[PDB]
Amino acid sequence: FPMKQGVLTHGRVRLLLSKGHSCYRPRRTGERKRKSVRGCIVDANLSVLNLVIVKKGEKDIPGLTDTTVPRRLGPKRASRIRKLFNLSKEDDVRQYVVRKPLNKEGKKPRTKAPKIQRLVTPRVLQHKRRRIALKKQRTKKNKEEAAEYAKLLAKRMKEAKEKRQEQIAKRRRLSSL
Amino acid sequence: GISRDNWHKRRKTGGKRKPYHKKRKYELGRPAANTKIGPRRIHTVRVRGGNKKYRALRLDVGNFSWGSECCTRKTRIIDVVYNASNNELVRTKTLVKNCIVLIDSTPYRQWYESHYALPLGRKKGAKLTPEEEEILNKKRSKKIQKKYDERKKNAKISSLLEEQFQQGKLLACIASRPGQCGRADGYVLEGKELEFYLRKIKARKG
Amino acid sequence: ARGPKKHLKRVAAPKHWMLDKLTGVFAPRPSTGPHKLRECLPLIIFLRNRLKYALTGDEVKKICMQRFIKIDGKVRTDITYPAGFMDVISIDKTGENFRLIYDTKGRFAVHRITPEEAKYKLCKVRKIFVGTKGIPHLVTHDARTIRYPDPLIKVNDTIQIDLETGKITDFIKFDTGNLCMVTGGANLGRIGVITNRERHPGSFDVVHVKDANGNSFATRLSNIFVIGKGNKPWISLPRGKGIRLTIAEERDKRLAAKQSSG
Amino acid sequence: DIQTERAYQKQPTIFQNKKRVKLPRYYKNIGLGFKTPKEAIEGTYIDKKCPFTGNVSIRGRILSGVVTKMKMQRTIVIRRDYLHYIRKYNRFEKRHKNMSVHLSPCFRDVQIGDIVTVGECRPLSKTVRFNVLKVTKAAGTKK
RNA sequence: AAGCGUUUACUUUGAAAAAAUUAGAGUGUUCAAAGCAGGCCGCCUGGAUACCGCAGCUAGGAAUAAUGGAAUAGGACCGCG
RNA sequence: UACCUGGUUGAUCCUGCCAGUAGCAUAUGCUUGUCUCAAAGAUUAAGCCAUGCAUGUCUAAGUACGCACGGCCGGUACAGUGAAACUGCGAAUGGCUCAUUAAAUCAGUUAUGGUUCCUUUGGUCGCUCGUACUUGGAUAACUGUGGUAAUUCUAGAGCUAAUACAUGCCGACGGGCGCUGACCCCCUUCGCGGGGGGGAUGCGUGCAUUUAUCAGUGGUGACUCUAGAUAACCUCGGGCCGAUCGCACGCCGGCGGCGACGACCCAUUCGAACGUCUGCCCUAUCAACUUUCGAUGGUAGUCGCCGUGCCUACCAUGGUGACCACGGGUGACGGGGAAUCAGGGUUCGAUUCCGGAGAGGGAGCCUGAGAAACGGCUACCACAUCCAAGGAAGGCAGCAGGCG
RNA sequence: AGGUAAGGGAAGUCGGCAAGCCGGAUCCGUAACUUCGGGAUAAGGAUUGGCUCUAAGGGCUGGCAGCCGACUUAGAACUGG
Ligand SMILES: [Mg+2]
Ligand SMILES: [Mg+2]
Ligand SMILES: [Mg+2]
Ligand SMILES: [Mg+2]
Ligand SMILES: [Mg+2]
Ligand SMILES: [Mg+2]
Ligand SMILES: [Mg+2]
Ligand SMILES: [Mg+2]
Ligand SMILES: [Mg+2]
Ligand SMILES: [Mg+2]
Ligand SMILES: [Mg+2]
Ligand SMILES: [Mg+2]
Ligand SMILES: [Mg+2]
Ligand SMILES: [Mg+2]
Ligand SMILES: [Mg+2]
Ligand SMILES: [Mg+2]
Ligand SMILES: [Mg+2]
Ligand SMILES: [Mg+2]
Ligand SMILES: [Mg+2]
Ligand SMILES: [Mg+2]
Ligand SMILES: [Mg+2]
Ligand SMILES: [Mg+2]
Ligand SMILES: [Mg+2]
Repeated sequence: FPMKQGVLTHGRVRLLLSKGHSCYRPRRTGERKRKSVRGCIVDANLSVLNLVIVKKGEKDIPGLTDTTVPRRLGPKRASRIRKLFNLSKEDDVRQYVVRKPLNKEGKKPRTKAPKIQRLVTPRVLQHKRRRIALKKQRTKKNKEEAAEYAKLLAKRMKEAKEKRQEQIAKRRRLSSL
Repeated sequence: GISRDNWHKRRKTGGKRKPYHKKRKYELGRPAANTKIGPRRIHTVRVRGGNKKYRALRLDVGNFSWGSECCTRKTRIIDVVYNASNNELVRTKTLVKNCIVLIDSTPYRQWYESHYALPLGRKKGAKLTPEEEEILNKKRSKKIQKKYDERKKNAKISSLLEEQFQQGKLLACIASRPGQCGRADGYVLEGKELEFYLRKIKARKG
Repeated sequence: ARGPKKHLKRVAAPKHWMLDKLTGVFAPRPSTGPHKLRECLPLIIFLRNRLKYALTGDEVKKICMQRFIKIDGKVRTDITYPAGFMDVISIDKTGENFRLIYDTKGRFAVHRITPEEAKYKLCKVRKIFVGTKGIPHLVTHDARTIRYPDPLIKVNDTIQIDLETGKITDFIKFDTGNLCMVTGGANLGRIGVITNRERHPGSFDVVHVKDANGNSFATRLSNIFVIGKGNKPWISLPRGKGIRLTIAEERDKRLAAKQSSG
Repeated sequence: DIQTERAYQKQPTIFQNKKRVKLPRYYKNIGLGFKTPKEAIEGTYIDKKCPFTGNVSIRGRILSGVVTKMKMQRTIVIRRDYLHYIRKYNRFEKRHKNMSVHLSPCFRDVQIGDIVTVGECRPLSKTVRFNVLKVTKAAGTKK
């Protein structure tokens, strides 16, 4: 049973765990499970103890610090590549992305590079211009439609007011009659 | 949990109806918000249809409107003086719809003095040294002076409101439900309703 | 039922679909759209069972998703798209345009119309709404909410809409003397002029309608669809002209026609 | 008179605190040709469930009944009589339903045993869903 | 042409009232139980109709069955001050 | 097909019942050649279950550095398949069963003017006046150390993206409208005064929410409807005003097409829920019942998607019933229907269609628009699996199959 | 002559002798039988302190105002090992 940080015990206790809680992988969304975890206090009753060395000593231990395993993956986001190689706002980034060479038995050597994400590309620029064109055309069509309705309403209202005026004239005729 | 079931109680004739189904989700009840007075602390709750409801727990300010002159400002609330539902809601300061609370009349006095250029409250014997009221009352141009003279003709206010302004706080009735919307909006009591509630307050005081 | 229903039994399907009983257990459930569940005809039913352009669902899917069918001047890729009353379904490959109009009986009928006629359709306004800035809005029976309408139009009128632009061209006022289509009920398919209107406050009002052969009838407002001013419609009427002749007059005419043909 | 409860009894629509230098009353016509009583317009009471001067709308069905009990406050009980036909024996059964309707104080003088017209509205209480629209006297009883 | 006529039962119509099922139309599943197809030298068509209690709505009738008008005239009608 | 016959007596005419007669079902016995349909563990055990399966899903249009395949035109990223995983959605459909439930469910008729509503379709999406040539860091799949007797159990270390989680702007935008108004100009009076115009500055000025006020564009039979104006509010457990993706690619660094996706609000569709009136088997050896442990109403609140004693606080004593209230039984899911039938009725309806309930018994709940979901979890009772004895894991009234 | 005693609870003794248990008040509830009066405080339950509030129960003077005087009952919050 794994140890859980933030329990302040030394034995075994069952906890309700949800998404975001350690020592639990939910199957469906919202699923919570009763899992028995171990206390965060280290005692003699442990099968395996996890240790992380953060300060290097004077001696070169041949188990951990003797050899440095290179990181398997390189940066993919354009901003992270800029942070890594101290790029500026104007210099291009496509020429500085690290590509991992490929080599094994049989096949030819290969170099593969990840797709750079969130960069300035013509397709993004065209999409931004298209949606700003949609934004301006909506106002243009709304203005034209409003003008057409104003003309139509004016036509209808003047028809109604002259019809009411001749009705009032008939009332005047009745009054004078 | 707590549910609103019309099948859980007796019929019109008084007979007992046995339930034919479990407690459905749509017939649900929730614990009362029980708003208090203090620093604002509002919790959002997921509601049927994916909506959200704002539950207030402690609230300090609210938007109260002066009905006679149509002016409202964000005003802090200090105490609750009356509650027609129960006296426990008076003993423990709880904001509910149709409850009477006390709010300091500073924003109302500032608006009134900046609008009609007349002294509201201001018990005689004191003068403001920083002359912030002096500038707001004086320096009127001659052309606009008759405009303010026209305003001050009808700028008169009731005696009860004048006394409340002199005291520094005035009564108000909350018209919104803090447990639903999260605000404590209300209106200033005036006229017959105000004196009726004053009668209730005086009778309670004894 | 712990939610909305997504299936539809073959037996439970509306009768005017004319669905066979032995073929299957489930009927194609219409997708949600501008027409109700029972007032619509699924596009799979229109192409497979009636037009016989296809045989099974796979063929209907191929036809629909090849972008060949065009309903209301637009292409819908869903097989079970709801096709309702007075809808224009066009197939450009065959140059065939259909207007969904009920025949004398209650079922839908194949009504081929010219491309000149297919450019427009008729809609009945359901309600008038006022927008967030004093903008009048007109809602048709097919969920078309066109704003800035003609002020002369009222609740129970009809309009002619250009499919390409989705804009009104002309309108017909709801009044006595104009033709009306009974698009629902026992008189489904009847065509005749309005001769009387009875007002029943609180309840739904009714209209007495006289046809071209003197067989008057009554219909409530919710099942009325005017189709033009005067005695002439604005659309091409199908065979029968909406009369619903008696059973004996239906029987003898087909017997005489068969005898004449031989 | 008025204002007998803990809260203040007033019409929420009209504004009564307008500066001066009588109180306006809010009322409406319920439609269907029912003429509003003069008492509901010239009175000084308020009522949330009054059909003419309240936040209630009459919609649905219109029924008639005979008032039997007038002990409940702001509501009365009426008895509706009808005949139930049995298919087996070509005769009728005399059955009745006792429903509680909201008697608005606009109708001041009403006795028990008279025909009263009611109309469906929103559910006012647990077993009240109708409001009194008009009142007609019984046989004679004009004294 | 729009609104009003003591209230109902009753009687007739119309409206609305799921399918399948019942009765029933057409139809050589080789007959029938069936099913909704099918027939012609692409065309011609069907996939009808009836009942659906009881309750509610509308429009004709007032024969029969209940109920009121005005009788300490707080009765109509007609105008008046 | 509107149907009878034998039987009490020494014999006769009657009442009277028994037994004969024929369907429709349930099981059984005997026999059984062809062919077309076709019910089939409901009646007792809604009793218990070995086993196997029954819900996963990728399009050019959300993420692709797993050589797991594969092309070379490279050096100005990404050919195209693509396991896995994150992400979005479904899993609340369907199917099985009838245990409970007798104005309850349900059937017919209506209203939400008393509410919500994923998706689809259609409206809106420069309406606001105050680094954008693209903003941030965590994580899976990947590599490596393992633990447990074991599970669809998982930890610690490295990385690495988003239509996952957040921050957040240029533009339209140059000015209008309201208040503020230093000031200025003109007429007239002996004169204060009175009347009429231009205008520095500041603030607010979108839709949606809340609150109060004023007048009454389009409506319903009726609004406290919709719309306009006024003064603010806008929850940090925050609202929208696009920091997305694909196919061909053109015209004067800017304009440009067809789409896909997401989203505040409004109509539409599938519905859902309370609702109005009418209608249900037997039973009086059930005649009064309900009621400050809500019963009938009133007032004001809480909660609820909404209206409602759903609940709270204070008041009135009401509410139903001989027209059968109330209680009890049912070998009672209701109905559309089925058998028998002259006409009238009697009986059945577990059952493929609709509406209701449930997954051994109740209870509680996350997620999600939609569940008090059970092929989802969390407890207790009965049953029950593996075991190292420390623990873990189950619900066939689903399809087959097993026990009783 | 008074008490206290772990675990069992009458196994002691002629015999529950003696001792021990309950015990007041308030709010619920109360059977077999019966002479219908009772059984009955049947049986069986729950609460009880302190402090701070709220509501209700009246006179005298000139549905209103003022001034007085007493004891109670119910409800609520806080708090103590
Ligand atoms: Mg039928
Ligand atoms: Mg004998
Ligand atoms: Mg013999
Ligand atoms: Mg027999
Ligand atoms: Mg053979
Ligand atoms: Mg069984
Ligand atoms: Mg289902
Ligand atoms: Mg049973
Ligand atoms: Mg049963
Ligand atoms: Mg009969
Ligand atoms: Mg059944
Ligand atoms: Mg059974
Ligand atoms: Mg079913
Ligand atoms: Mg079982
Ligand atoms: Mg369920
Ligand atoms: Mg469950
Ligand atoms: Mg199961
Ligand atoms: Mg299930
Ligand atoms: Mg002892
Ligand atoms: Mg002891
Ligand atoms: Mg002994
Ligand atoms: Mg003794
Ligand atoms: Mg005794």
